[PDB]
Amino acid sequence: ALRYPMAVGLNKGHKVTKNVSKPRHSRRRGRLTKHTKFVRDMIREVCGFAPYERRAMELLKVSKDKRALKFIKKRVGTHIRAKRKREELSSVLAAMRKAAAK
Amino acid sequence: IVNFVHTNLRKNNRQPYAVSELAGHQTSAESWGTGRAVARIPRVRGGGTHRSGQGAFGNMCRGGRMFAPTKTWRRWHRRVNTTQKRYAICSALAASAL
Amino acid sequence: APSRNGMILKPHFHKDWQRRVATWFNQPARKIRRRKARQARARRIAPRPAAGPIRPIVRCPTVRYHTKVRAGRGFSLEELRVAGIHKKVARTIGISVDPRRRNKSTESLQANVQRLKEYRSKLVLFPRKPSAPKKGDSSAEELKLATQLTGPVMPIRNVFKKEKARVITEEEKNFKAFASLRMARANARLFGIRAKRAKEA
Amino acid sequence: PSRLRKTRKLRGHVSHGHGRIGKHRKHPGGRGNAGGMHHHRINFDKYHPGYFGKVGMRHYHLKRNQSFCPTVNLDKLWTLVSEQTRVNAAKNKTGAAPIIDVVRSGYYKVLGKGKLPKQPVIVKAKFFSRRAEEKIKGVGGACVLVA
Amino acid sequence: GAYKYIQELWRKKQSDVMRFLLRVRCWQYRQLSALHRAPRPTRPDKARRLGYKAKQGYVIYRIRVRRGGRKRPVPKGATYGKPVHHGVNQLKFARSLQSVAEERAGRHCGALRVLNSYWVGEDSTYKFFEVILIDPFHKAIRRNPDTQWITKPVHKHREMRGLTSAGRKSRGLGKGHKFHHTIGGSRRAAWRRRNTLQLHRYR
RNA sequence: ACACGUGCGCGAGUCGGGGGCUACGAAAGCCGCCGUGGCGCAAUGAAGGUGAAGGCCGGCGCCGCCGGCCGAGGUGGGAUCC
RNA sequence: GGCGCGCCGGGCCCGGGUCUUCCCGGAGUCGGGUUGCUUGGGAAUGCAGCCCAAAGCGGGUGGUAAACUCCAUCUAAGGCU
RNA sequence: CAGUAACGGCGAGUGAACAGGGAAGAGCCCAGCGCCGAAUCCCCGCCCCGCGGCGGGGCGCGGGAAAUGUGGCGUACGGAAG
Repeated sequence: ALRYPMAVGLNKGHKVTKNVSKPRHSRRRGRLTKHTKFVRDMIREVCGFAPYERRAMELLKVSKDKRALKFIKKRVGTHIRAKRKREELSSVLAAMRKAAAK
Repeated sequence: IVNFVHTNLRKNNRQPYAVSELAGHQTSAESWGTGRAVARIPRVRGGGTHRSGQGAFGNMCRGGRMFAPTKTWRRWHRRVNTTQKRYAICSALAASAL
Repeated sequence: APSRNGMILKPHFHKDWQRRVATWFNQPARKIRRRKARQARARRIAPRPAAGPIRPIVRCPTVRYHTKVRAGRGFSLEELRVAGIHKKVARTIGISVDPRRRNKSTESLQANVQRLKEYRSKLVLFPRKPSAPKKGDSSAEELKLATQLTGPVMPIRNVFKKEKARVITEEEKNFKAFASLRMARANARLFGIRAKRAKEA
Repeated sequence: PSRLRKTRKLRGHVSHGHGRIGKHRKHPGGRGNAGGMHHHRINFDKYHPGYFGKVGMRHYHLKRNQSFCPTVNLDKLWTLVSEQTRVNAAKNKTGAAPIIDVVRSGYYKVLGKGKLPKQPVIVKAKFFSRRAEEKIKGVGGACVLVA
Repeated sequence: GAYKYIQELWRKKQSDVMRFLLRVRCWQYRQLSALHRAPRPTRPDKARRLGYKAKQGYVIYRIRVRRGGRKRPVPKGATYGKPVHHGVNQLKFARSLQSVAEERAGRHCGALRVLNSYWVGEDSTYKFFEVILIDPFHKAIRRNPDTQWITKPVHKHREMRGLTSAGRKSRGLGKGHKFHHTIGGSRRAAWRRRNTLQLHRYR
């Protein structure tokens, strides 16, 4: 009942043991730093929200998140970028209702 | 084989020649056409020199460009099979014995 | 206009091709120039290998060539680490470094580590001021016997391992090579749709 | 040799072997592959059937290295390994089979064309044809897969 | 550092704060000439990134470029050709308005050398760019080993040869499967290699 | 570039043409762990792919598979040879 | 003119590995829609105009449009050689 | 590779890339982030060398640029501090 290594199928290719070298330092670009989180949080207070974000808020407020996704998808560009944007404007909108009652 | 090999290898030591790309084409010549009792050859543009209205393009015209001007991308060199080049030296050597 | 049965054929000669005809009367003059510039380089590096620095043992990508081994850009930073050579010191003793090379396998790593161990042993290192040797160099009797290596240093020869005639077991006789391949194909092809209908169940 | 050519023999004639009636004019059928569906239809049908029309699927970034699978037939299988191995295997009593790594010699798939000489083999190939396997088994041998 | 706060502020251009600043400046700039010296970088931050330092011999010209596409300069729309080349209105220019800005700066300032450039505002009719210029003959630049690459005659008029960052964007160079058409030095070098018969001496 | 014919070399191979090594010579000679590579040695399907003789005699008048040995057709016409 | 022996002039007063604690990025730009040109690049290879316009376990690519995921692979919008 | 994948009144025609062998082979620097009393640079006057590639060393509450950021360390291969 000996199997052979096969150039095709489910677990294919030459027999190779995989070494765990530390992942490259370029891989962690765009990873959210504790300080740079503070700076975007800081300027969010100073600047506020863009007119397309403020309209996206007021479609999430009345509960119309598909029509808020279809809105942002037109404005910001793609579907992955819109789905992220809506879930950020759903986070900073649900955070206002926490600050509302107390 | 000795003739064949000698008469392909001797072409390889041979420098290119060509007529110049511009030879006979450095006129602004234009045919007069019919109605002028002259032979529809491109004639040179007018002016009190001997060339004015002569015959400037074409193999046959004095001055003029030669027929099919010689290019430097003529296939000058010939490659012989190494086995054949060897079987020419062998032959050339064995002939020297007698 | 086509005469009879002949090949249907499309010359790419409709552009003004005669303006851009590259001829090769340079060829023997080029070769003389490259050879003079190679001898002139080799004389400038008096003791050092004329070919340039050692390259790593490297598998060729894509299935066509992965049975072959070629010289690489340079040694990986993790091949240099295990060898224990500082990446900036490596380049000064004639070792190719490219920091772009990963190491997915331990075999490729250990081949190229052992490759550098061999180099560091053979390499005769001259002192910086020649008149006074210091602690981290080669002995003066070796320095006199140090002269150029022509062709690529430790040339990377492709070698297949010897195997002797084995008696064929009943496992090897019973193994269905063709049936095993055709099963494997259908399993990889029908993995996602089987798992789709295990979900439905 | 310009002297061996036909043009030398045609000095003194008139038309230069190109016809007195139907002159050697420039391009009297159009240029290149012109009129393949019109005035040259019969040539492109009598001699090039299939020339016009689409058939099959486009494959945009085709990389010829992926589909690379150089095939060896069983009839030339013993040329991959030295003639010394073929001799010494038949002599030696053990029943020990020499190993033919088809991948080392530079082939991947073993196809089953010819008669294979009756002595055991261990063919280390990447792929096998069905008939190729049956012959190797039939002679009394193993088909090892490799990657 | 302040520069990261200035960076992320400039990324919120639809914010009330930056909309006001981008409108009151884009007003200010219209009333000046199309090619005038700014006394400092309008964006000190962005100019830092693009290589502008705050030392003697670094010059900054605010130049405005008139905005829109490129209509074919042909008398009364008569392109005397085949219907393919009848196009006159909806045609576009191969280089960005920023690259056209860098080269109006670089031509006028024939002595100076265009390092780089950055956006500072757009009306419907005018885009406004600051262009970073360097004196190759000021001893601050001429004795700095970091910046004595612009002091060499290879880098005369980078803007005129698409060698500034904005000019390089027009050239379609870059590594990989999308940029095959500019393999070699350039689009012209690619074309040249491919449209040459190599007639080897033997062949 | 192609086709066919012909001459020559080698021949299931063949070819360095690119690269490299060593007055006429920018030639010639050499490389073989320089055959990378081309073309040939395998075809066919759009593709996934698959991929190029068998018979007989026995262990269970017919058995899936155990083994055994000979083993790459047949007819007709066929220069030559016997 | 280019190389080396020795005396002097003044710069230059520098390393490595392990161990914790910290730090880490280029925006009217990516990207999107549309238009024109461009490409072998085909539901759009590249380039540009105008409109929209980001993100940060993000972003780009992974040659068929799209959603859901899984992986692989680089870190664009700054520079030199 | 390759007249190939692809393009094209899918006609005429057009038409690259990867891998592979070689020629050559060499790597690097900022901004940002942060640390160091602007630790930085330019120009005038004097003196002493000194150069037909105005450079070196003194002297001066001599001037100026520069905190709207100069220099050193440091840049994705990670870096810094102790």
